[PDB]
Amino acid sequence: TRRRVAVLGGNRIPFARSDGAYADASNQDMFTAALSGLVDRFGLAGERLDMVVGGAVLKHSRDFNLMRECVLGSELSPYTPAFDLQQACGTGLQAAIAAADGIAAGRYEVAAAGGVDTTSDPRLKLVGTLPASLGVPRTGLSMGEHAAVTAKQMGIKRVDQDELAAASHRNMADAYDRGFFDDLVSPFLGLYRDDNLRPNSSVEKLATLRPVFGVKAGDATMTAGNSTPLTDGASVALLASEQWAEAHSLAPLAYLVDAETAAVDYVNGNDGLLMAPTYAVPRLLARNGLSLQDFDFYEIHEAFASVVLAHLAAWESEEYCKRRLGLDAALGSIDRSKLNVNGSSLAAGHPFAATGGRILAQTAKQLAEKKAAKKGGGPLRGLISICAAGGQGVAAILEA
Amino acid sequence: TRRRVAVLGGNRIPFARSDGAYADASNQDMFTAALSGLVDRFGLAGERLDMVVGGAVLKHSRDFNLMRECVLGSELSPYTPAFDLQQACGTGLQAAIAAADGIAAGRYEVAAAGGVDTTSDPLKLVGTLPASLGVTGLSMGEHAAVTAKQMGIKRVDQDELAAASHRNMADAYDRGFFDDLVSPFLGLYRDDNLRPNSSVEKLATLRPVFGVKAGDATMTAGNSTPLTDGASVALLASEQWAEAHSLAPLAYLVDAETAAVDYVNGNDGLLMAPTYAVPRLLARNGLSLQDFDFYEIHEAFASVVLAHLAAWESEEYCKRRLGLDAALGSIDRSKLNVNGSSLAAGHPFAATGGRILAQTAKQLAEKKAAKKGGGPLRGLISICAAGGQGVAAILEA
Amino acid sequence: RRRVAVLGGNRIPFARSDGAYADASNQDMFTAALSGLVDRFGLAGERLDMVVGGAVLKHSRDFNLMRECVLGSELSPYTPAFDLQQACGTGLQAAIAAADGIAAGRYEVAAAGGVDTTSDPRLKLVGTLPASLGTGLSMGEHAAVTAKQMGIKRVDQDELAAASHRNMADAYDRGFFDDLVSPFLGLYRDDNLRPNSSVEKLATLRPVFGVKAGDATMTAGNSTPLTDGASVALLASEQWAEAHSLAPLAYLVDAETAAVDYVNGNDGLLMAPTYAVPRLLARNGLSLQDFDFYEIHEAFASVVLAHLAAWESEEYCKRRLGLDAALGSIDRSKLNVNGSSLAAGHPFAATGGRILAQTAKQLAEKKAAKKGGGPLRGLISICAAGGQGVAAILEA
Amino acid sequence: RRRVAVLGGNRIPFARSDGAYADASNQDMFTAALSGLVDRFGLAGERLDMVVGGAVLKHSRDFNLMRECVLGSELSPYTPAFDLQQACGTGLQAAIAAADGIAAGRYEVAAAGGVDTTSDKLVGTLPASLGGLSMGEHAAVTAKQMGIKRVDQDELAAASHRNMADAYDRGFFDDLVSPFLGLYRDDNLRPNSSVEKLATLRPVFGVKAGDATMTAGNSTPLTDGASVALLASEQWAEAHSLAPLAYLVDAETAAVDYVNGNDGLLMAPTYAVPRLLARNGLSLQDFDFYEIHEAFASVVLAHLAAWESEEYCKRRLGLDAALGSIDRSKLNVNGSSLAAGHPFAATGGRILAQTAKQLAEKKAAKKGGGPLRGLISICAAGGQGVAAILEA
Repeated sequence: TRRRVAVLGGNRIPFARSDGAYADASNQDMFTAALSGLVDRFGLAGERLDMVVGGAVLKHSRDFNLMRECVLGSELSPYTPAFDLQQACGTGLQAAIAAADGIAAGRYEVAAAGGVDTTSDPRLKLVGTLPASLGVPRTGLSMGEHAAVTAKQMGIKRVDQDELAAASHRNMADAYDRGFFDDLVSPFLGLYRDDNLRPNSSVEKLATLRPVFGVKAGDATMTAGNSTPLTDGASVALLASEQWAEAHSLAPLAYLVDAETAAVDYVNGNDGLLMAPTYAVPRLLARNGLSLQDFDFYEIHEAFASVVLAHLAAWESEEYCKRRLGLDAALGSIDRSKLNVNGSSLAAGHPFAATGGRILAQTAKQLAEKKAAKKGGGPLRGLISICAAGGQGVAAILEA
Repeated sequence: TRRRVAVLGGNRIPFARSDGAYADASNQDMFTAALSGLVDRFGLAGERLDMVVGGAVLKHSRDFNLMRECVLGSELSPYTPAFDLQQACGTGLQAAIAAADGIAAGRYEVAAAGGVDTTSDPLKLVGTLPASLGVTGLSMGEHAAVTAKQMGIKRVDQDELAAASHRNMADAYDRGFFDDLVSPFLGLYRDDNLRPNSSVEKLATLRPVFGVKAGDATMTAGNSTPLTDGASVALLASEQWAEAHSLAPLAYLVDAETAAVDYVNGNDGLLMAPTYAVPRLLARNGLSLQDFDFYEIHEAFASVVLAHLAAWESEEYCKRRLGLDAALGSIDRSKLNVNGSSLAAGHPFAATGGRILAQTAKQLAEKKAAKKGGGPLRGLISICAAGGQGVAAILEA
Repeated sequence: RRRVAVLGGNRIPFARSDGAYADASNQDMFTAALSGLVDRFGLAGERLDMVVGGAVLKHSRDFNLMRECVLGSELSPYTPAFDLQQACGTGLQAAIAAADGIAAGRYEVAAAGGVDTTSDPRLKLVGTLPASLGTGLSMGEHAAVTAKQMGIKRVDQDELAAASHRNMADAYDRGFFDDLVSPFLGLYRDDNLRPNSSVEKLATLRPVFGVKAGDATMTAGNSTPLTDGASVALLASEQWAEAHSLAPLAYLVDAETAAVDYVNGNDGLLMAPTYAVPRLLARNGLSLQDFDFYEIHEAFASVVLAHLAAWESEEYCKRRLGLDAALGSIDRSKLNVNGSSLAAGHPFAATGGRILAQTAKQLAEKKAAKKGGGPLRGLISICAAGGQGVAAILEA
Repeated sequence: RRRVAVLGGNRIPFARSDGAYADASNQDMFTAALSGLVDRFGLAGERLDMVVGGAVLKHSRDFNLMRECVLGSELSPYTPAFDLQQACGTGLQAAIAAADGIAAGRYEVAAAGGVDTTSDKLVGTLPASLGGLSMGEHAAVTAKQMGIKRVDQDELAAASHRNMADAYDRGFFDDLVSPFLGLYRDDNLRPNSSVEKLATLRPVFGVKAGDATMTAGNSTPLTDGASVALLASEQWAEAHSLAPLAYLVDAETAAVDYVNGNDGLLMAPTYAVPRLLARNGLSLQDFDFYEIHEAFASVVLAHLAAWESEEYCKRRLGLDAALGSIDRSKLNVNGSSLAAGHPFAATGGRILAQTAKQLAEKKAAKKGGGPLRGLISICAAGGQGVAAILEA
């Protein structure tokens, strides 16, 4: 039968804005730093991991067997195998799914899963400006303007966009000030904090930025304050079977239980480019017999503030869930207080392949922090969903 | 509960020597060809697969989300998601076990898994490329030559295995073995590199190309795979989805295992990670080497497959390196690569895995048909891979 | 083809590096050792037919080391000299040079040996240096690779190291070295010597080589530290020996030099001596179990044990050596009975001269004890950087 | 004791220093020479039993030069190698080392030579041990002490130059030299060489003491060169279908007391040649070729005078009668270091290979009953010298 899969935490360098710090940092540099941080934090040195899986999205020609060559440049046992994997922004979480798959089938006892990306190697400096399929798609329309179309279609007010962005910044700043990421971040090139972080941000400071996506379509509400910037980063997370975790005297923070992956028909124009998770989450919850509100933590990747709010409005609109999903009902709304509680992409940034890893580690820790600091009866749950270029999306749910 | 993963077959395009046919074929071209061939063969047009898995190893700067782009270019519904994967030579089989894993978890009902590699405009052998397929300080061929000389495998055995691969895939082509496994491309209908007009005597003429200065070389252009362009893919499904679409499983992917080795400084040979992986796999499933009807070992070189076999035969290797008490033994060589493999067809890095999965699967089912007498039947795939890695899998019929 | 006579040799004690001798020049130490040899054998004012040897870490300044040393010594300035380098084998190769010279009849007497300072050239071990002293892997990582693949164990390494230490201490307390050493800068025995050494203390040190790979078994207790030293041996025709009335300890019958394919891993860096020795034994018609003294230089405990394992398994002796069966294992009792480089240290060029003179006497003193017995023989084997190896046989 | 057969050798064309070979590492040039040798004799992938030689002005991190070379060569990596230095005697000494090896049956075949770069300007300007009288002042002492005339030195210098040109046109060096950085013949050679053209320039050594005879054109120039010679047992040579050109039969090495000043610096050959002769039962005249290394035509003319001198073979050598003169017809018949140059470690292999081939030439031409012999004599700094005998 399928074993339980345990997230024992992770590690990641801070995310730098592109063409700044980590401007000379190769993919391999940043990821091998990240992996070294993981091995130090959990003392894996000289031990054999059953699998390291990850990759880069904008990988270069010097990136064949990137994961394998990183572990060979690492302190892990050289008998540790590895392979690469890229699903755009969902690369991180999907690598996590791969590692969990191997653990549950019983082929792995322990494994690392993550990603790394540098958009610094390549004038707004924003993710929206790139092709829709991150192919440096074939619609004569950048990721940003696809999302602008969906924002207008769904009527996401600018105030809520700016408010979500500022909330992300302020909550991640609080998390830093409280040391939430001390056991989750290792410095790199003299950077100890997420470069793009700006803790003195508010809806007033954001309101004064000109929209720069969906402009001539009228009623543009997307700007550099509510849309992620081009950022370098690396991240990884460690997973293992329960027996491995006890044998090494490390306790699970949470368990990855299930996931779902979904595509959309975006070249045809029927579905929003970054609207795939809206299809993934519902059949995920159904397969595990859960509602959209039976969760303690909603970690929704914020590739654009508007995309997050559009996912939620889609899930609140009877019509959308009737026609686009064939649900006979609206999944309902969520308690926004349990949404990205400690900040996210608008604060940290979006190094495509790393973000997944980041989210996973965070989600796990948060779940554990709640089951331990306070206690009672009941299982605790988190739901991650990540929108991804090429009209794809990945969702997972974790228990504690 | 882990469900049964079923292999329904696959489709590949023929493999051409590099800088010949397919020279101007992009990775997207050849893979979307193989995919549409699969679509035709199983009538999956307009259907939604739960996942397409695969990748290309020596990708250009344009192959971002290659699988997804081929999907959107294919005839499958664009609600079919895909992701890229690359593990050098084992890319195909890694794609396969990833899709299979999704089926076992109950996340997929059907998936397509394979790979593709163009190598035109990257002598003309796989051995001449770096050990990491990118740049230790030693070509893959010379690494395998070191292992060859250490184990002392004979030149005649390599030549024999190579020529037999050629003739056996020729026979397979004389019958219709490949008519439901291949799909034409750019004017080719059978594997280019095939040569049925090749003997042990003609091979013995060739001057060694690898491990020569060291002395006592045995590796020539006739027992080392040539570079080839190719693409291939296999279809996998839950039993429920398979019968619901009225296609019978040809075999079931029961388990697999993956391994790497400390090759870079010489503790292990660069292409010996299958040596470690096969024993753990056999143990976990309570089988011993001789407990199968089909053996399919990638022939990246004739010597390396012979080395896998002597390794599992010498108790020094099995005790001092694998840690096992007794040597795993030798094989019935009649049941190895029965219809040939890489040494005749060619070696497009990410395509080989797909081919072998499909081929070995249908050989299983065909025997199950002929041998009506009760009894479970199995096959073992073992793929060595650049970067000092290796994949192995078991299939049941 | 006349016979060769080792008439003994002199040597200064070997100091750990950057300590005693830390301001001693290669010429300083070798001319010291040479002076001691002169005195012990009364060659003052004599002319030797040749002085050969050198340093493998030579400073640029040094050019004709042996020649300027014989010019700064108390021997006739007519004594000719030339340098010679073969890493660790430098000394024994200098010995075969002088031997060849007299056996050819060109020489009548000759001195041969080596000097090496490792001061102001990482716990101060030889293993941490480049494999050619210039794959980029260090000596120790190479030896650890072959050690792990050979399956040698740390307990045996530790026992061998402790045994070298204790046996050399015991040799000292019996005055064995009294006619082989010569004070230098206030030192009378080898700094690195530790008579208070045993497995128990030697099993607590943390492996320092090949530990990432896993199953490491190479501590700083079972590898030689970098040491500064000098040594020389004296050789001559029988006629010269009696002409000056010196008894010979042993005779040098034959030798064999071998290299290996190590750059890409076909052979372990320090496995050359196991190619050399079987050829030597064959040319002379002996088996491995036909000597009373085995003098294997101990670069690392592993490297020594690897040779014995290599000859012990036919699976090695035909896939690599090319022989029908294994040469066999050996009576450990006769292996480096007075200890070797694991205790004394390793000045690359001085090991050869040391082991030579030492071996010669061990043989002679034994044949001096027993009587009515036939010929007794010792075998020397020395691994060397750049994947080479020198072996010799002596008789008494 | 077996026979020692010389199978020929290959060498670099000796460039003048700080010139053509100004970016040529010691390893660069010697690997060129060794690859040339293997090319010539098809030793590609064979395992020689020893490669011995070295550089005299050893540069930093030149540990295991010969071994590092064979590794960067096309021979079997199983060929061992060890370095060797004796200043100007290096090349020969390496040859005798390999010869001793196979004579004692330790090897079956071996290569032996030397490389030297002095680029990173005559050779008399260097210290007596290459590490206060300069080699050339030290030699001018013995020149004026031996009354060596200026016309004789200039004459034999130009004779060497012209005879090496004649050997070149006659194709002698085609299977003895191999190109490097686009050079095909020894840079320093100038074939239009007159006794008068050298009488024109000024002496540079012994000026103060007066009546200085040594001249700048008479002195050797600093040159960069590498060379190697192949040797083997008769069995190996036949087994590979190679023919011995000559046999190295015996050798002898000597040093002298030069620091005080009793003996001259480069006069140790005078002591070695007689003993060698005596050991084998020969006289100074029983040779068909005399190859004496030409560092200072002053020195080598002094040598001949010395050997015929007034029982100086009795006062400083301790023999009844003098050794005598020899036919100048057979001295450096194709030229020597006075014309090619002098990379210290390289000149030994050059002289050896040359002498072997010269003997083979004369043996093939004259086919009647007879033994043919050649005598090599090389002076070396640090007050040393090497002599050898070659048979055909």
